[PDB]
Amino acid sequence: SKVVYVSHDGTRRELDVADGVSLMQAAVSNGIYDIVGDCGGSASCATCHVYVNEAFTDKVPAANEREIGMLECVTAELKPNSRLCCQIIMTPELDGIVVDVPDRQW
Ligand code: FES
Repeated sequence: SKVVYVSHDGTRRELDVADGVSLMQAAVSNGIYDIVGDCGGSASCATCHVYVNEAFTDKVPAANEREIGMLECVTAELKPNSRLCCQIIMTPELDGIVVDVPDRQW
């Protein structure tokens, strides 16, 4: 799947994430996950605070109730379609997904 990561400084990094892989898995491989995953990707923290283009949020597997509670624990401003990276599974059909990462993810 074509995955685009929009950093805070504006630098964009695009990777290929295979089916069943989490945007978090491909990030650690392209040097993008340097967000110090607290739960280590076990979906138990809010360090993976990112913004998924509202166009893939209602398409990729609806975030689980564990993310909603961790989403209220983020350090930056939440968005109506705000999402995390360790609870989303990429797929070829959803290729073109745009992920927006802020300057405050803690
Ligand atoms: S990396 Fe910990 S909740 Fe996503």
